[PDB]
Amino acid sequence: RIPVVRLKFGEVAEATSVVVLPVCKAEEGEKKILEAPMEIIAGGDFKVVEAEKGWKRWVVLPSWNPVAAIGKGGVAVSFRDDRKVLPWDGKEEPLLVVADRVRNVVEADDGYYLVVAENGLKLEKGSDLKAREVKESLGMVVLVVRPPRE
Amino acid sequence: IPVVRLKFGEVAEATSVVVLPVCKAEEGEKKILEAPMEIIAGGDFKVVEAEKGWKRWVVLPSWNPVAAIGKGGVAVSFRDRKVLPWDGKEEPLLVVADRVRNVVEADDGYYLVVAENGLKLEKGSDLKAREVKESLGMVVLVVRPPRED
Amino acid sequence: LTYYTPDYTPKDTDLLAAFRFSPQPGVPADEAGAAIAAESSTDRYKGKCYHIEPVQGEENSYFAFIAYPLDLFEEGSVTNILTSIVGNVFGFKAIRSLRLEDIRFPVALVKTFQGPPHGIQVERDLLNKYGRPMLGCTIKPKLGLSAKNYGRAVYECLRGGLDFTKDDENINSQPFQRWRDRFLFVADAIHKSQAETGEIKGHYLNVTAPTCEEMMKRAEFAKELGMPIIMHDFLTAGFTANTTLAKWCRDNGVLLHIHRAMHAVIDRQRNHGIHFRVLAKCLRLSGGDHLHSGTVVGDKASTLGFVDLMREDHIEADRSRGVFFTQDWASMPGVLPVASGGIHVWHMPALVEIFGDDSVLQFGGHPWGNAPGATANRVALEACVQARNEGRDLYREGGDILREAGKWSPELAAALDL
Amino acid sequence: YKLTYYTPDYTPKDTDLLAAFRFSPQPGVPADEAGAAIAAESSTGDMDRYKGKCYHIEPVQGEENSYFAFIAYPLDLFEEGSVTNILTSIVGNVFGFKAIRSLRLEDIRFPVALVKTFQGPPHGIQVERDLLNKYGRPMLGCTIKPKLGLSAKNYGRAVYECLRGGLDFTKDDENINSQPFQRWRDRFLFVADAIHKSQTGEIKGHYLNVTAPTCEEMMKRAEFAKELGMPIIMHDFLTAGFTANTTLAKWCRDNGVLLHIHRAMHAVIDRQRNHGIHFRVLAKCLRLSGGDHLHSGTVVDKASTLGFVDLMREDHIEADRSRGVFFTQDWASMPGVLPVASGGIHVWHMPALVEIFGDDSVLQFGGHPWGNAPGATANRVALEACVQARNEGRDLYREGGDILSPELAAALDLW
Amino acid sequence: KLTYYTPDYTPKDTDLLAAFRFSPQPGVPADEAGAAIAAESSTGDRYKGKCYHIEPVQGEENSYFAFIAYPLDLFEEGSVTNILTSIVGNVFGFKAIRSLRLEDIRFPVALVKTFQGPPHGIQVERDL
Repeated sequence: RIPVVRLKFGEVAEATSVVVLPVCKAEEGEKKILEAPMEIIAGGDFKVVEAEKGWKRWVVLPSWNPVAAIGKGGVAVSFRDDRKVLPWDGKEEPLLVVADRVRNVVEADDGYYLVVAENGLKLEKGSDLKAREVKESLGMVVLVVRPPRE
Repeated sequence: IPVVRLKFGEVAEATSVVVLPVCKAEEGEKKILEAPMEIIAGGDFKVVEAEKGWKRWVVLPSWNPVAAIGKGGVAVSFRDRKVLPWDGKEEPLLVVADRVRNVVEADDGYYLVVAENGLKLEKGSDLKAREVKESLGMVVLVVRPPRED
Repeated sequence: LTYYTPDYTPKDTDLLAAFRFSPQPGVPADEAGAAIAAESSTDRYKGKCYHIEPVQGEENSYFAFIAYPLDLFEEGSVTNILTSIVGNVFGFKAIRSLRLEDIRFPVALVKTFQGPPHGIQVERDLLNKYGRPMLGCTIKPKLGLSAKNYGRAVYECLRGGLDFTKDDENINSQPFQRWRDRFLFVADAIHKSQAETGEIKGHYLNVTAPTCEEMMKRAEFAKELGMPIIMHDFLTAGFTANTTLAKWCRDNGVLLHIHRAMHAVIDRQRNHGIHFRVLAKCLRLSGGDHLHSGTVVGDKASTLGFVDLMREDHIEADRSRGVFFTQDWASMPGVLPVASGGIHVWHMPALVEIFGDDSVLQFGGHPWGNAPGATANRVALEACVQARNEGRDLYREGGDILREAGKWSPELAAALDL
Repeated sequence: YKLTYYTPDYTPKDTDLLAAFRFSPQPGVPADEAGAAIAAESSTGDMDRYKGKCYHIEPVQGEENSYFAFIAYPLDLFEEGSVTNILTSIVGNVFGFKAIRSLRLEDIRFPVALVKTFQGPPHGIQVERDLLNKYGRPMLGCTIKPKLGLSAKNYGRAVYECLRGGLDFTKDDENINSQPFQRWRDRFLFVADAIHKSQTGEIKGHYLNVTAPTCEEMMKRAEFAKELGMPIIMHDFLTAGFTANTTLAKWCRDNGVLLHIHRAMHAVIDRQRNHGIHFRVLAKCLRLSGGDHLHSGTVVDKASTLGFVDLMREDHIEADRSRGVFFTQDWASMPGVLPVASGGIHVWHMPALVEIFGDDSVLQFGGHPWGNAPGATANRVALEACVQARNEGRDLYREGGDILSPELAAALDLW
Repeated sequence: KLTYYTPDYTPKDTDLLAAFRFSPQPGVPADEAGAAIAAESSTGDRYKGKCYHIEPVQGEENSYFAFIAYPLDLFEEGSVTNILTSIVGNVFGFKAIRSLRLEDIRFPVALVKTFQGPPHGIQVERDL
């Protein structure tokens, strides 16, 4: 289904590589996701970066391979509760969803695509969107990040 | 004070959130004196919280010096200085500095200070020779752009 | 508590042991301490508990330090030392669980043992290999191959640049492959690959056998064929057999490689059994020139701890590294550690910096077969060693050190396609 | 790759070696995945002819996150006649596997085809009865105390008194092989003299310890015991090794010397219930390697102990999970091994021991108020009383206090 | 000589010690003679003997004692013949000394344990 890698406590000891994504929220809505800077210019040495647009909120994510692969068009969406967004079971915890707007076109039947739901923002299977003939989406979910816990 | 390529997964020991407000050298001490010191990852969303907003944000992967800084974290863009254009230009730079460790105590340790134009890095011994017992930040690491080759 | 003396200073000839234990509810640490000493030793012949320090953090978890007189041990015998210290002390009701963490062997006892047949410095001289760690690998497919095709695989891997190739620890002699034929074809592979490179190469022929006589026959044949090194499983076969083979090796000039199969049965859990570092010391006394230690990157401090214990002449106690007692080896030669498990060239930087030069790295699937495999590891190691000599930081620059080397070597460039 | 090492429909062949493991998987890891992994790591980690197969997985009743897995291994993977090879393969590195929190080996089914490649006990139960000319009862013995610090002459005197007094066997302490205060060559001479001057008018012996640091030293000691006419010797197989044990067992068959095996280290390996190797596995392995007698320890879980005692004595044992026997085991007429009960026992407990173990056993006792010969007498009397009573059909648990020459009385009066 | 006579050295538990008596040639200092004995009988930094103490023989003119330590590693395990060539092989022929006599040797436990010792010894013999 959706690839889910959970951030864990104590992971701050030695990250060799890390990536940065702008942050959008369920309350902020689809508009914020359109507003977020897509191209983050890497003029980096050990990371120095500039963004095409100024953005208030930034999440620092480890260079997990799916997140690293995205590059441009990478965004993180904050959800207060996991259950509403996740088609499957939830742990009643805040959810971070990484989405690639570059692949927003629905081509992957099993692929999950962030879309604007009537209630708010939801992750929808591609096949389901194809059944409703929705050719485009906000972003294609690449990874779901779960919070550190005890 | 290590110099590290931005390279993925060299050491396999755990990966997570760290952030530094960025300054340009051209900006000078004023930008450093104003960048937000406390950058606190929390809640469960883990979106980082800064006591004050900053224009430019860069993160330095949680290598050991970066993790050690905590408060006072800052990143300083440095730009070169070629006599001959054909001679290859030196790469752009970034300095991870602990503003909390402003005081000059280590002769070996480099410390951020202000050049006539822009900022400069000076040895602790040199600063003590010049009678400056204070610096803006203490450099904890050095740069180098990712080289896939 | 006639076996517990809160104020006692050990003699230079005493053997010391450090145990960790958890008492049954109702039993004071003091009693458990005394009980361990009593059960393991039974006045001139009794052991004495002299310190019962609690372990920080854990509840109902304590240490016990017990001295044992020199005269309780048979000169030159590991089998006897272990029988006396760990035979039945792990079986009584007062304690829920018991683990042996460390042993201090007094000089007076260390000198009664042979020690490694050759040791680290002699072994380098015999092989004429200096400056760098040694490399090796194993062979896949393991099971079901004919001796001849096996020999070809050995030839290619060694010809390609490895120093050693290792037999599957699980194949001694089986219906699909008999040991005599394997020994002949492997020996041929070595002789040819050696002749074509101008440098000594070996193969860890497995001489593990069901009887002491069969073990010697296998070892003798390896000697007749001119094989520089043989291997044996000291835990499954046991120490009596291992000691015998080590003596044979010294007399005949054959290096001995020790595999640690089944160690997990004894030391995997952290609250019962015998810590590997104890077994490592015991082996250094019994014999063996090379010993599998296992890798770090493919607890770090405790690993480094025993690696020093088996290589250095004198190790100061340091609880943060798992060393409970200062150990003076009385100029007995060390044992060369062998790193393994989950390793390939990407980890080469770390492995070189972690273990230093006095080590062997046993790798492993290369895209272009075995000799390219060997080539890629040979290059990656030399590149790492040289960078370390220059003063480059292998834990940070390791990615670049490998990529520069990869550009130079198509075999390595392929190996790094990860 | 993760699967296909788990095949639920597979039915084991008569020639397969089967093993039963208990494990607890790391959170997040499925039971089936873990089972397949055990089979892979223990066999391969024409390959289909050289791989193990997990054929059955089931939960452990009453335990959370605890499962059994049953794995078959082809006959071709095992060196004929070698315990060392069997264990090297099966328990070599699977116990260090990362997806499992803990792993314990509960049982092994040795196919007849493999059983027949092993020597088995040098003599076995029936042969031993005939060699010793001792029938109709359990055999008795004891250890000698003081343990350390005795001269060979004084040691020999203690041995003499106990044997003359009525015991069949006297045992060397396991911690004395050769020591600065006592060298084996003299212990052997003085013990042999004690046997000579006692051997009554019946065969008696002493379990001389020939455990030694090298294979050569071990033989040297065993040869001396043979020259002196010693009927039995002992060895600490879990501290010395199976290679050495097997060698000694072959020697024993050729020279007619009974072999006594002392567990001597098992608590290190089998004590904890959720990790390591169950004793019954080691017991089977030993029966194949060699040894006529084996310490089992006493009973006085019970079911588990009874289980392995049958496994090492009987010719055919039906599977019965309530006794810890997972697989039906056919021993193909290989001789059995006499269990030796010991630890925490006295004449007081003789009734139970006789009823529990039957006649095919040895009872070793650790003092009596009047020297040692009355000790030996008290045990000899107590045993005969128990055997005769059992023969009469008496209830040795209920009438035990009635079933049990003031030597025995002194012992019973003390306790 | 300053590399052999060290007046402030404390012997180790594993050192072999020897006590010699000597009479130095006329005009030869006692300390120089002591240093020479240590050098002649050992290499001559961890393979050299050290003379740690020199004292006159009470009541005897031109007669001194010298106490020399030798590292454990200088002796073959289990071998009397090696110990003797190392200690008494050629020191007795040394020119600056009129005469030399060996009075005593301390064998460290670490070395004693490498030797067989008597086949039986006193207690075993009485029993036999």
